[PDB]
Amino acid sequence: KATKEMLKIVEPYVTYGYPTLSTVRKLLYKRGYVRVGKVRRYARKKIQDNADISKHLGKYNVHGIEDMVYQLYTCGPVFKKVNNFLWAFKLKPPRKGFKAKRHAFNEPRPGDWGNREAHINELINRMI
Amino acid sequence: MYKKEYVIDCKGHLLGRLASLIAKELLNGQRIVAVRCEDINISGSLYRNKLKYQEFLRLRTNTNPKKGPLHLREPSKILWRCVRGMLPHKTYKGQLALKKLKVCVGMPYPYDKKKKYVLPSALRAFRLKKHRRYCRLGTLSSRVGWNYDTLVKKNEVLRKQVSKAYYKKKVNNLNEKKEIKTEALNLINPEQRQVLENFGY
Amino acid sequence: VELTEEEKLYISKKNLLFKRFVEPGRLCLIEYGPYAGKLCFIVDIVTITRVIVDGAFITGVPRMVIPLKRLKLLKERIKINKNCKSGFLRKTVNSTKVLEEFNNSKLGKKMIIKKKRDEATDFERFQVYFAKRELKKKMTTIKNKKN
Amino acid sequence: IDNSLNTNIHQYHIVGRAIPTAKDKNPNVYRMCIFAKNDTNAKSRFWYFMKKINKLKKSNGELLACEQIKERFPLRVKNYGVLLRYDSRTGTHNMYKEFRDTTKEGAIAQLYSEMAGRHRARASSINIIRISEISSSLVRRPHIKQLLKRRLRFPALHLPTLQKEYRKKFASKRPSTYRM
Amino acid sequence: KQIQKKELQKINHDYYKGVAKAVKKKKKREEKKAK
Amino acid sequence: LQAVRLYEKGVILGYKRSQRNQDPNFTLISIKNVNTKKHAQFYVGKRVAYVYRTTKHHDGVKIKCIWGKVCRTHGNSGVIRAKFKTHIPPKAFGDRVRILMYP
Amino acid sequence: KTIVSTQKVLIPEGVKVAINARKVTVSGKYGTLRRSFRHLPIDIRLNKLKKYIKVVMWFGVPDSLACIRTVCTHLKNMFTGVTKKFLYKMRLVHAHFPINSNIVDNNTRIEIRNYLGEKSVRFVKALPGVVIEKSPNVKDEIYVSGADIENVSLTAALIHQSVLCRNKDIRKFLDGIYVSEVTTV
RNA sequence: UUGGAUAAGGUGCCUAAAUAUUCGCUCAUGAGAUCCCAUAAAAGGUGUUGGUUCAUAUGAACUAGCCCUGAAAAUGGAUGGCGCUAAAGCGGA
RNA sequence: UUGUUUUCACUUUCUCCCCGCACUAAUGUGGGGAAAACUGGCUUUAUUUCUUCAAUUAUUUUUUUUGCUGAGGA
Repeated sequence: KATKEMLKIVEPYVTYGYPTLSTVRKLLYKRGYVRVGKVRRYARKKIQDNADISKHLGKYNVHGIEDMVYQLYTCGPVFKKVNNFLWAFKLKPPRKGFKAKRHAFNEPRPGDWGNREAHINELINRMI
Repeated sequence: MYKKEYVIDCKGHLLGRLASLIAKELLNGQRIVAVRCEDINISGSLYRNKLKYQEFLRLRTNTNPKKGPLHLREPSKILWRCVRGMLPHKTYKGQLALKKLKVCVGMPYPYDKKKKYVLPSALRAFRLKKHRRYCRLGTLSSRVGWNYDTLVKKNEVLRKQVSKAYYKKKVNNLNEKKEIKTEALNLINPEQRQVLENFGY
Repeated sequence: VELTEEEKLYISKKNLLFKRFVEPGRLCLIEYGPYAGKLCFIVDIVTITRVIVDGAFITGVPRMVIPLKRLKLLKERIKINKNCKSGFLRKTVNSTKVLEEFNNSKLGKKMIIKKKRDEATDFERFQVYFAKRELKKKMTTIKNKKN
Repeated sequence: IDNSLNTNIHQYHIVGRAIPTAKDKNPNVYRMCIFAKNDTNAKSRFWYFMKKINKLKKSNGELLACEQIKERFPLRVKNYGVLLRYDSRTGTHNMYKEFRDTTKEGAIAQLYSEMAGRHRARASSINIIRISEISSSLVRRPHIKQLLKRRLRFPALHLPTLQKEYRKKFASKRPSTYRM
Repeated sequence: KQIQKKELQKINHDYYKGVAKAVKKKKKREEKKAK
Repeated sequence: LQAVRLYEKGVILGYKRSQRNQDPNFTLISIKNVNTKKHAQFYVGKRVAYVYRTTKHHDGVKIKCIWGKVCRTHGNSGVIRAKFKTHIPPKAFGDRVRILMYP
Repeated sequence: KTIVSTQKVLIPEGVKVAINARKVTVSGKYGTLRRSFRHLPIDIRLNKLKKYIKVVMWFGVPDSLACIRTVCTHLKNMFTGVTKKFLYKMRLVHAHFPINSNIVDNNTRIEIRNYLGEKSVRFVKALPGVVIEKSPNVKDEIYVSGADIENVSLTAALIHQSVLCRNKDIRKFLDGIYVSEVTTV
């Protein structure tokens, strides 16, 4: 309820949807960066190895990018920690472009903002 | 685009589309020669286009009309001005492109004896519905003050007769060459003959 | 209730301005789209601008809706039914040999020649050049003799 | 398959229901057929109509089903009569229109194009009610009545549409629109 | 999968029957309102 | 007769460009017989030679070449983008280049 | 937009019709007439053996379909004019000044004098294929006859409009030349 | 800085990119053509295109799209220009 | 007060008959009647390389031709 209500007041400036396992894995593998350093001194690093994941999240027994993928795809017990450990994804512009960032995805005219539901997957794939 | 020069028979072409294609060719560097510019067509009625040209004529620098927009009544000059308006003529490259164009009324001495091309994307027959009005550039020019239309017509009919004679001679020569080719196809080796027959020669 | 002998000659010499209608069974050639350059048969008409074409399994054009403007109607036409399906269309095409008679007209021969001409290898391109050279030699000798 | 030819209209069967409360233990569920670009748009339209017709909003409701309806015979031509309610710049009007094609989605796409071209009614102003296949004897619009003759044939007066490759700029001689 | 196809046709048949019944009911209501 | 060709002819259009802004790192090239994106994609790895004459001699010769390579297609009508070792001069717009069959 | 719409016109007995690319030539015992219809999208089928001509439009909108009957009426006007000359009988009406009509140039270039006593000659030519004479029965009558209805009616209109009154009450000064009757010979 | 891909907006020429595809509408003897934005109304039309409700394929009454009238200013003139009507205009896809 | 059940009306003809009997856009046609069943649909058995095995999504594995870049020196 809380995150959904927060998303409601930002809806015209975002587009979101349900990621599915394949796109979660692709996002983590080819665009997954991680906050490595001391607290508030994080220093974004690409994963490239399970050492940093084990070091920070191992106390929740999350040593592994596959463990991170699982905890993200299924909103598991260690979700806040994994999500916060993960640096914000810096996506490319869509390969074939947007339709109209001005208008909603649910408007009959071409548009982009709002909840795309399962249709976020193709957009992520073009943006990744 | 890749020729030394392209001669375009402007008969039956729409003025704006023809000018756009010509301007793009000139900017890309292809020299073109536009002939029979008096037979260019413009969409819209003759009266409507005459009204447009009267609007153009009423336009002049009242301080000194010599500096004003020179109006130009020949259809070839009208096409030239339209092409210039579709072109960055105030730069060096645009001026070179503009000077690469040559416009004529009728078909003068070198251009009546070379191949004339046609732009299908600007043909009236392909671009105007049959129930919609159009005008003839030579007629509009005569109404505006060109008064060389009939002389171009008689020169054109003379050129038509000369071209008809040339075409008859060419057809006879082609028929003779064809019969020679059939008679000689039996004298080459059978393998070469089958190669030619297989590839349609 | 007959027309004796005038009917054949008069109807044959009627010489209508418009032939090659959009009946079912009309053979057409697609000139735009992913199926451009392939033959097909009009099977029925959905709207003035849309038709259904089923190049029977011979041609490689599936039964599909196409706008009529993408089609070039040809002379040939078979006598299929209004509601005939792909199997009977193939049977009718094979029986009538309509495709074979299309590949004997000026357009069909031209298409076949162009296809196998652009499929030519470099060696047979040279073979064509060599044959044309020999033919030119022969033409030149006989033309000189003609004087 | 020609993506330049296909549209992006599909038909969706959607079933929804208000969340059960202490007032009523089991509310009556509602079902709809909606034409939209995708299932997400179809569900948005479903909740819009739920809120408009019933006093049921997406926040107090749940989705029991949403599945795409595919045409049983997507290669058989049939005639469709579609009722419609759209609002103009000065009022609201309901009109009945007719089409004929292979799919209800294609007929709806034709309807949207016709409404835009003839009445400048944007899709946001159109409500589709009651599209149904109709028999040839019940067809009402003459422009479709003329399409159902015993043997239908006409010429092909359209101008040729060639490929880009053969749409060459300079032609040796003037082409013919007559062709056929 | 024949039994699945049977129930699969049946569900869509019932759905279209419901749509047609609603259409018929609305048409009858409009006819009643006409008089 | 002599002087075999074995290259396709092209014309130097302007630079990679928007309205009122230029990117003279890529040059737009029109190839002779190609008019579609699909056909332009055929010549993608090919080397490009801009051969031009000169008023006087520089290595005993009056001719020199700027070398480049096709990079990708441009637009839908068979125009390509070419990257040269040095930016070709805008005086060369409309001139001829050789799209070579190698590599 | 109706798919096909045709109309049929029966060819009378003593005429010969040639139609090529909607350029029609109609020959009869009273001359020959020619008309171009190349400004209309029309498929014309002339049946010489069994007479009649059929004009058909494909995909005609009402604005264009309105021209089918126009073409048919023009064709039948050609037929009737070439079999029996169109005739416009015209009357010279006057209150105080009799209108003096003189026909010259083998029934062309009619010159009228004394219209409202103006003593100035008002002359009007006849269009090609049109002959103007004076009736042998009624003294104040003029015959405008010919094969082409357009030319004949235009000649009658020219005669009528060359004699309009100016600067007076038009409904009181009724003098002029008026088409009394349209018939055939 | 080097590549890539996009936003807004565009792809007839000026001007990089569609004389793209697909479906309708519109002929203007002062057509129309991107928010701000560079004016237009009441009232009309037997122009044409769809709809609605009444009367045995006819007569009416409405309705709303585009078009037209209403619509006059001073240096010569501006959908930015050329020009465009099987749009390069209008509403979509 | 929802289900359940019933009636007719729905197709092709390069078929036949009558009327207009050549009247059509037409190498046919308009109106009025019959015919089976080619066509179209369904029910069984064998096959899917004669032919088809699509499309979308989820989940996977490759592939053609190629642009740009090479920080560092443990």
